[PDB]
Amino acid sequence: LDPRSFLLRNPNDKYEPFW
Amino acid sequence: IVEGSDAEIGMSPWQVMLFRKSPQELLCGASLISDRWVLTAAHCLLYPPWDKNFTENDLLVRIGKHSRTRYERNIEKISMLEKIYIHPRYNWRENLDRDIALMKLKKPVAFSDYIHPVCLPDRETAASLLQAGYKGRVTGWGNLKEKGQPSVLQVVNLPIVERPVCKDSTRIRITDNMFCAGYKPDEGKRGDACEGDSGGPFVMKSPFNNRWYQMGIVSWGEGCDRDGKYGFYTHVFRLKKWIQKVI
Amino acid sequence: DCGLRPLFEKKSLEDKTERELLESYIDGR
Repeated sequence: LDPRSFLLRNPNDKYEPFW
Repeated sequence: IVEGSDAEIGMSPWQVMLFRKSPQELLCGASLISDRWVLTAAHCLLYPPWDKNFTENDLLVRIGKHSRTRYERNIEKISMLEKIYIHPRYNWRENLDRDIALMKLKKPVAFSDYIHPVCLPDRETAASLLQAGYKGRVTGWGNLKEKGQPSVLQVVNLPIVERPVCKDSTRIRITDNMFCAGYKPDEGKRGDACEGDSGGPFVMKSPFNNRWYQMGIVSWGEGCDRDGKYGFYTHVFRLKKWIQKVI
Repeated sequence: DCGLRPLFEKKSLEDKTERELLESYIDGR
């Protein structure tokens, strides 16, 4: 959970940024 | 930084750039707290779920910069880290709790007009300034949104927000080693740190001795400058015993 | 001599927004 990501509620994960 | 401004020359002489040796590239921000040490967010050096785990050598520290890109020939200074110390209880598993790290620069960092350390708070200084409404200042060569990335150091002043508001702005578990900042929805203005600004200092000027103190470290957010959201910072004063200790 | 900027505090020069900073601790207007 960096500045550029989003919310964790139902979906327990995330992906890294780009560009 | 979002909705900021271009820094003035020598406005943030403690600002440090974490630079990727290869591919050469801007990693994060940092701050000079002595003539051999640098402060930053642990997750700039260690984030496993994204397989980031930089070593002393994949790194380079650039001090006295203004231009994000250019090699500022006779004003900037570059150094190599002699070692990295991550907080032993840094939680990259739950929510970036105790997001801190030092870097014993290997060679001294002789100061000058653009290179000068920031002060670390004392229990009383922290006591009187870390109040909701009191403004702080964040700098970094971060993203100008969610020319997307600036050419010269960006700066913005943001009020401290009360813990309850901070907690019900997200579903992540906020700890005592964090605090959030930014303007409210209605306030009628914005600004925020963004990607690339991480490890950057959040400072305040003490009205008592007229000195600048580093109150926090840019840690994380949820988007950049979205209404009803705030930026989260490592609480430097609560982690101070750990700092004295490794020093 | 930490937190004292050679180009601003040390020469008694104020930056263009440290003024919107100092005014928050006491509350302006």
